[PDB]
Amino acid sequence: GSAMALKVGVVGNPPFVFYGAFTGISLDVWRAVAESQKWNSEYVRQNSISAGITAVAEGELDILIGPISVTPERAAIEGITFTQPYFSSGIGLLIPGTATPLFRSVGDLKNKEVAVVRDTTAVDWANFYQADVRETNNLTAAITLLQKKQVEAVMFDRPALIYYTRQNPNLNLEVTEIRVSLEPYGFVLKENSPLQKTINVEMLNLLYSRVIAEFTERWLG
Amino acid sequence: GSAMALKVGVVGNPPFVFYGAFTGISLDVWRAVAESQKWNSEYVRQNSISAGITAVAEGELDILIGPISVTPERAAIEGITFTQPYFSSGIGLLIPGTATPLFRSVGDLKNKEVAVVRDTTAVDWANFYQADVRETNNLTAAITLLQKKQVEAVMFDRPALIYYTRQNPNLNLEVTEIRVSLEPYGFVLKENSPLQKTINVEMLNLLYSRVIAEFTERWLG
Repeated sequence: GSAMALKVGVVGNPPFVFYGAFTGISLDVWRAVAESQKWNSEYVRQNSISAGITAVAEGELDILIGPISVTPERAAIEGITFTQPYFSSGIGLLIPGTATPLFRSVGDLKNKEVAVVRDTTAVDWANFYQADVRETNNLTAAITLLQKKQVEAVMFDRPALIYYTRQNPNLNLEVTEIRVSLEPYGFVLKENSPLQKTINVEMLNLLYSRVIAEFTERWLG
Repeated sequence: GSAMALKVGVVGNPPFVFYGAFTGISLDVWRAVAESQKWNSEYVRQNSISAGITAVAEGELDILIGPISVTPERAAIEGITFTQPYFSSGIGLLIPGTATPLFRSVGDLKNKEVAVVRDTTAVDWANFYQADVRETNNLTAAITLLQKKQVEAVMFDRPALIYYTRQNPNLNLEVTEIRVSLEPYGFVLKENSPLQKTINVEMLNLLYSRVIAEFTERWLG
């Protein structure tokens, strides 16, 4: 098909997004959607979720894909609209195997030196839980602070932290059972986009057909 | 406030919707949304979910509230758009306390005389699971078939079935651990509605603030 390609912004971390060129759960979902409609895509990596959302609002992008949590603040941004969510996630905590007795409740976060990545929901949750927030540029930098000793824990999306531990069992780090919060992931479109209904219906088909569960099982099961 | 009232269609069963005049979890969510914006509401009971959705599409209603599952088929209807979901539900099974060993998997549904309510997702799921589908007009009629002996089980939204058993412990009926499916509930607006962003942001605020969990605890906790 010679039809104009949709400008697809991409942001996120494994197992939802990997950079080579672009793979992961989020990419498998989007591609399934694109293929069902015989759409062409032009992928553009985004610096951050906010940068990507602004790009959709300013018409620079047609859609922003990735593990983008649907929050009140993000949904309030002018010019955009979230698709129906396709994954139920949760914010978790990565700690040294010895810190386990210390992290058993969100109440325990108060006063703890917790590392967070800038422009993620964890910043707000960590601040809200009165932790000693240490803002970093990326997940790797946040974990490098833990690997060192500057922080007692890293707050970030739970699936991403679990994936990381599974690539580094040598570290003996642990993702607590603590769920700081539950957040659904969705994609972002321009408000009143003529693609919205088509995208929603397709994502819902993949959701109900267990296709998305299969994608998740590939990188997490 | 003297502002024109929004036409709010209402459909659903307890504990999400009760008819006096209109109460339940869905009503507590909508009212919280309306109050935060100082909106006036005119409630209109709808015959069925489909009838209500068509009414929103035809501009007869501004919004359809209730335990409305976001499905591919419903999202595909022209002229409407679902809000972000506010509750994660699941389709369940109500059976006689003795039928328990018989209903332990969706595979067991095949060939079983299962009662379903017309215009509910259970019809499709029951058909899909190759059950002996017995279509009824309402949940009460479906349960009256079970109470009798014409059916071996009733397939319907799990929270509603649990609520029913809790009002009738004398019956000794049981809601199996079987989850036929998982379905999110949302409200329905006219596509490209100027109220969409405001409603989404508010519903998300109530969701993240645990306010909706509190409403649910009132009628289920």
